[PDB]
Amino acid sequence: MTMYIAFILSTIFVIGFVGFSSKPSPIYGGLGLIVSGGVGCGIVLNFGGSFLGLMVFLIYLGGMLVVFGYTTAMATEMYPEVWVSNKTVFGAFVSGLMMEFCMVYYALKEEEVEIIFKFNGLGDWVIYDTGDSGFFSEEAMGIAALYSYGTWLVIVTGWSLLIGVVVIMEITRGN
Amino acid sequence: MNIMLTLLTNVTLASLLVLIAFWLPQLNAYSEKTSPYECGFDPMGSARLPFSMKFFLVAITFLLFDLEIALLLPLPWASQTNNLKTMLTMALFLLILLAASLAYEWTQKGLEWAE
Amino acid sequence: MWFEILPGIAVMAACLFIPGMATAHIHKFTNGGKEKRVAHFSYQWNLMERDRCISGVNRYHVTKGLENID
Amino acid sequence: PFFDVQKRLGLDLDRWMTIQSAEQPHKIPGRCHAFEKEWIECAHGIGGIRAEKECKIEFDDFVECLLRQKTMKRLSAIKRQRDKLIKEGKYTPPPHHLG
Amino acid sequence: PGIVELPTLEDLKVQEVKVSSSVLKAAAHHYGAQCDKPNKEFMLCRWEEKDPRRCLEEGKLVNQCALDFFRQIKRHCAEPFTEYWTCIDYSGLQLFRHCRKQQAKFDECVLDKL
Amino acid sequence: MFMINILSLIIPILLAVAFLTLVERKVLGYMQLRKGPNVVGPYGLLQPIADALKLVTKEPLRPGTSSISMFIIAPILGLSLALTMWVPLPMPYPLINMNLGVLFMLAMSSLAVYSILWSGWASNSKYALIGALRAVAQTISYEVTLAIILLSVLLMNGSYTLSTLITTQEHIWMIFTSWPLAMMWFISTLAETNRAPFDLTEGESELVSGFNVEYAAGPFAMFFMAEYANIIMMNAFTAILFLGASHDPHTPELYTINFVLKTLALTITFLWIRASYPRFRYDQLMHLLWKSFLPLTLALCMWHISLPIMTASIPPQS
Amino acid sequence: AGRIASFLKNAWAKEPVLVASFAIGGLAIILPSLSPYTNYAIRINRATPYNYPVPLRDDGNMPDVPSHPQDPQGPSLEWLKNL
Amino acid sequence: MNPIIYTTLIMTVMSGTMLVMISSHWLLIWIGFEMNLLAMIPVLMKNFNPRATEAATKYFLTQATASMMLMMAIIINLLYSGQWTITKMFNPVAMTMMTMALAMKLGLSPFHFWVPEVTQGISLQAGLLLLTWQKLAPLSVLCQISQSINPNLMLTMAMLSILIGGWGGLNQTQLRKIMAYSSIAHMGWMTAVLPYNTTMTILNLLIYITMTLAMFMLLIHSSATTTLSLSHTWNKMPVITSLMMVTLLSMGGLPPLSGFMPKWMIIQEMTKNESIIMPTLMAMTALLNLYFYMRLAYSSSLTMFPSTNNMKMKWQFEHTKQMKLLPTMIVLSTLVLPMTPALSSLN
Amino acid sequence: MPLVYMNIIMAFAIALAGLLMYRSHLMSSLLCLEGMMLSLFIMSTLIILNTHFTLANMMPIILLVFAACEAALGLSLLVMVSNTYGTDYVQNLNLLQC
Ligand SMILES: CCCCCCCCCCCCCCCCCC(=O)OC[C@H](COP(=O)([O-])OCC[N+](C)(C)C)OC(=O)CCCCCCCCCCCCCCCCC
Ligand SMILES: CCCCCCCCCCCCCCCCCC(=O)OC[C@H](COP(=O)(O)OCCN)OC(=O)CCCCCCCCCCCCCCCCC
Repeated sequence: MTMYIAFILSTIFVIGFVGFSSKPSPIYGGLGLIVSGGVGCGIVLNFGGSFLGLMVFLIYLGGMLVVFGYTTAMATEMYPEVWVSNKTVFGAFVSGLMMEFCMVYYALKEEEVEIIFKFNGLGDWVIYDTGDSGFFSEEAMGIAALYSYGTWLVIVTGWSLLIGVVVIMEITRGN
Repeated sequence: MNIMLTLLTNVTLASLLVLIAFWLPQLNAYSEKTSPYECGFDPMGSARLPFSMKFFLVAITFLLFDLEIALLLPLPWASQTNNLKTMLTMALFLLILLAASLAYEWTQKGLEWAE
Repeated sequence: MWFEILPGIAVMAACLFIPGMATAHIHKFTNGGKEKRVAHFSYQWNLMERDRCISGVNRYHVTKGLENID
Repeated sequence: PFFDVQKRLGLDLDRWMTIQSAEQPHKIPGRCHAFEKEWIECAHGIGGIRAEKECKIEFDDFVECLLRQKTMKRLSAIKRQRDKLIKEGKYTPPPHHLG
Repeated sequence: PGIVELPTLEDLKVQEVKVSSSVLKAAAHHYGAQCDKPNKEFMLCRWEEKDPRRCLEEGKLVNQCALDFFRQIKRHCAEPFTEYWTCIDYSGLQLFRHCRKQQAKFDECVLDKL
Repeated sequence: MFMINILSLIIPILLAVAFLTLVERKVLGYMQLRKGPNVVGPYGLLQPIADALKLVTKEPLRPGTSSISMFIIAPILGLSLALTMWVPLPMPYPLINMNLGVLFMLAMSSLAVYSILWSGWASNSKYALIGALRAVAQTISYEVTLAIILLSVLLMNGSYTLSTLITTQEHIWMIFTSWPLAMMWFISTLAETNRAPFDLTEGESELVSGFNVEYAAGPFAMFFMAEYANIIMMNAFTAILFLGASHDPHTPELYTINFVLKTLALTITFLWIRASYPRFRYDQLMHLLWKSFLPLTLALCMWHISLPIMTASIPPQS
Repeated sequence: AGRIASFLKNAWAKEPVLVASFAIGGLAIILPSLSPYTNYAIRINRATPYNYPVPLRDDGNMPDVPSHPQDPQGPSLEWLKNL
Repeated sequence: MNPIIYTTLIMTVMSGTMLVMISSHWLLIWIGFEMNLLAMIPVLMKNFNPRATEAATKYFLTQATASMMLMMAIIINLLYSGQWTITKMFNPVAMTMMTMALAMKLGLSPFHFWVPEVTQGISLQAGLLLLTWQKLAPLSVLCQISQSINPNLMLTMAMLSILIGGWGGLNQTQLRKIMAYSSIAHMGWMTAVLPYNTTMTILNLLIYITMTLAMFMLLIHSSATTTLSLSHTWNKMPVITSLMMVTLLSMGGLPPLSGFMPKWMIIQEMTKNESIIMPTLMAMTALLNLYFYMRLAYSSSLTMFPSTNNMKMKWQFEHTKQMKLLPTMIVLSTLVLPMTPALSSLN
Repeated sequence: MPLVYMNIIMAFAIALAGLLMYRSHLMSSLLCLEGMMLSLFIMSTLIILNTHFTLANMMPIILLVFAACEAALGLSLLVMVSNTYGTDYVQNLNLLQC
């Protein structure tokens, strides 16, 4: 319920990740990944990251993964390797649905899950901070500083992107 | 509360609308009916082959181009900064480099993709 | 002639007519005649939460002013 | 850095953003501006070795400020005992709990 | 490692203004300049003392200094207040641009009444 | 009562889409000196009903080499996204007053390409496969101009809040400030929505029926409904963006009159274009976008970023 | 001279697009420096009070800061409403 | 590839490494690593042979994975400390996290599996850049964060680097694979002393730089890639084979040659740090490098392998290359032991 | 530490395993790589938004625009492999060997 709503979105995020990480068909893996891409935005939205949340929709859901479909349409291994095609992918998918189900139950009971880090299984809502942001959206003012203080990053990010296009055509030119 | 509720309503509306478009018409498909249509003639076995480079080349250029435009969404709030001169110079830089990437891509064939 | 297409598009204008009227009137009706007080920033939101708590009935849209103070 | 060119010529490239108590847009604060400012001024002109132990108090306080581990554990133990008690019907929450 | 000292609820039972948001916004301009001295004292304490518990005495003063600002206008033209804050309340964003006539009528009294 | 309002929004649009087939059929016929549907009911008013319930009663044949789960998910995404396109619209008072509605508008519109890619792959035929691949290739080329146009257009607005567009155009239409972009935005909307000359995605004459080359009966309407729903929404989006209307708070009725009347005019000129121009070609489709559209959009964006600074006319972010 | 005018006009004969974009982008960068309103733009941008102007501790001998938000002392923006 | 394009691609690769060494912010450190990666692949693609494509693909997958894995070390350190400054970080798991993340870029542990194969596929000039310049950037981070490292974890990674790097070298015919295995072995020597004193980690770097420039550009001048192909070079230009055997002996570390200077100082440092078993074992494994070093020296100039009658044309013509900085390279790479106390300049 | 942070951290770790545990389609491998960064992009937003590190709202885009750059390289290498070999298999991508 809405008590632990962000508990939910985080959960489909994990199962969405287990989807493509289980190495299913690249389109199906794309389907599982974009599902995780879709649900992950809600996690950021719940924290007030509307601008950041909307971007991953734009340049990662409607961005990177669209051209991924081209290579899948270009690869086209002679038979679909959808989940029914192989049995290891089922085992990979089935497995990846266990331990995260195990530790949430581990975290829901006593909350003292010590996997690598100590972790609290308390409700997602707690770690939020109380305080008005006035009229300036904190997310917006942070990003807009791109052109105020992020001068140095802008040059390096731009220069690499320019070098990004010079390499891509050069490697793909095939001599 | 309302946002995914609005998202929820549309998906059910779509799913039932195809559901009563699927079970209602009393599906009566045969083997030849479900056979692929290829201009009325025999398919020779295909749709599993690579397609050169032009479709891939434009996709990557679009992806790279989409990434730079991603860098320049925050401009409407950027104009509200205190130091416009730095912001004016910096935003102009992204656009001219966006131009330069297009400029090189144009000059070295590029957008005239392979055939 | 072209007066025969107007019956088609006049219905069209009526179709797009409905969503505007509904969301306008439901906002008016639910929020006691006034429009839905939008909160694009946290300031406007905590303005409303003050109104909801200060109304004495736990609805923000119920506005009640100088009749209270003494 | 390995070659602190920034210090030599004095052009700020990245350090404007390395910590959250520096200048921020519209002069709005971070969550732990008060704590990290205290830790920073504690560990200035001291050295990494000495500041590890001498300014320990300012550190774990600042770490607790942004992690909020023991505070969350404090609330968890408060809540855990509550449901371990009210379910037995030993104490009833007052009206202000329920509004 | 100590006590989070909190004031007792006794000193927190201070008179609170009971007016809708639009009432504050409509008279905000005519409230800020005319009750500045206690407002500045309280908010100076907030930024200087840096602790909420230190400015409790001033916290009730501004609230009190709000009430005697919100009382004479009742003994004066409260009627132009009514429709002015009503018209402002109608606006979704409480924009002054739409309702300027009632603003003029409200401004006309306080130029002479108080 | 938030729920009844939702059906008050999605139901009329679906009925609007059905009637859009009739008016387009008649108007396109009238350009061709024909009459269009006038036998089925008075002036063909019941033709949308006749077409709708005939296709529903036609079996939804699934192709032999199709992933049924893959075949079905694509219409669900396509139709739901098209109906979701209207939830932030500033129709009197916007339903979902998302402060970043324009980004939400663009992200959902860009997510529509997954229906095109998935439909082509699930059909599993060479004709459908290359039909879809070029379809998305046409699709993915243009929204970069869409984003650039909006960034330049919205720059003088103040933010990405769609409701703020009303107060920006309170005096004059926003087209007058950016009419080079207005035609820039308009043409790109046809390419996104895949109408002639940008119909090579479907190409009735030369690509049979594009990605709908096989897609039949039951779920075919979903792409057809989603396609035509986008036509109104894109024209509605253009209507608010450039052809703004005055909005009296005490009478939202009036601005609805102006917004509605404009958006049929914008849809009418859509199929007006269809009934006049030859269909484009894949290479010209890319060449026109990347050679004569992208450079112009860049410069105009450069013109419109610096314009508020050189005139001290930056807009408030609120 | 002769080549430049011929080349520019000749280019405008085949391609009118990029010469138009180059001209617009050419304008888009110079006049921002030459405009007299950019200083006005940053002045009004600084004039917007997003945050509270926290009061300053009055200890005497700062006459510039007013003691009331009506006194003539302090910054004034009578240009702004005219601007 | 157009020389102007080639020059720019190298220019960014150099700047990307330069960016890493000059950034006080963790994000910028990552920026340098990725944009250095972003321009490394096309250089490996200059020849564009199917072997190169296999090499470049292998190189990109491991480097991108290591760089992406590097982000969590930054993020986790961020999460537990909120500090983007590149300093002594505050999480053992994050400290552990990056140590293998950077190690994969250097290729010391089993991570090293990409180092040989990528060098084999790509051209001699590209291998020279990959094995010399592309090792400064990962080392730069380790030098700055040396104070936070777990001693046990890093010493192990160094150990298997010299251990496996030297051990497999006995079974390499292709000179390119020999050089990479030598590189992995030399990687361990610098990395071992890294937690103790960073001064001679650098000293090992420039010195190890000198031979690898010396050897590779000698090999390029020889235009030979295999042991047998190298053997025939005695007939054409016996002098070059003579200098190569000097460097081969020097890179092996025999005194008074230059290559002994690093190892000697390395042993001295950890001996001061009470670690005396650790230096001894690396010295024992140092002879493993010397063996195939001798085998190449035996094949190159110490003996005289048979030649081919087609070598007679090579006598008539001459080399058109300019081998810039080759003269001073080998001299600085074979006799600099008397100038050892100059290492205090690095401090 | 909040339960959600496990979900992204474990999402990365299982994404990391899929990147390393291969199969026969390095196309699928690239999916785990870009999913890998998506968790990195997602998680980075949580801390920065939570702690109000306003100027640090920078890097989620910066990390995005650079992780997206590797897609350009990775996918370009994909078609290069799928041209000298035709397919995107990984077992056949062993021509180096010696
Ligand atoms: C101080 C002033 C600042 C601003 C100054 C700006 C410059 C002056 C104004 C220039 C014109 C406006 C900007 C450019 C517009 C054209 C862009 C372009 O590429 O044009 C050539 C392009 C391409 O022409 P082309 O392909 O023949 O030639 C281009 C050049 N070569 C050959 C080198 C490639 O024209 C088109 O694309 C034709 C239209 C295609 C779409 C088909 C449908 C058209 C429907 C038209 C009717 C409806 C219009 C609706 C308008 C909106 C209503 C809301
Ligand atoms: C630390 C231990 C030692 C380490 C180094 C050991 C190196 C050698 C080890 C063995 C190497 C393998 C076996 C021998 C290989 C020989 C390679 C070769 O090319 O031999 C043949 C070649 C023929 O000679 P050529 O090249 O024609 O040059 C003649 C001089 N012009 O010969 C040559 O090319 C050799 C040319 C040598 C030229 C020497 C010039 C000396 C000049 C001295 C000047 C002194 C000035 C004094 C001033 C005093 C006052 C200040």
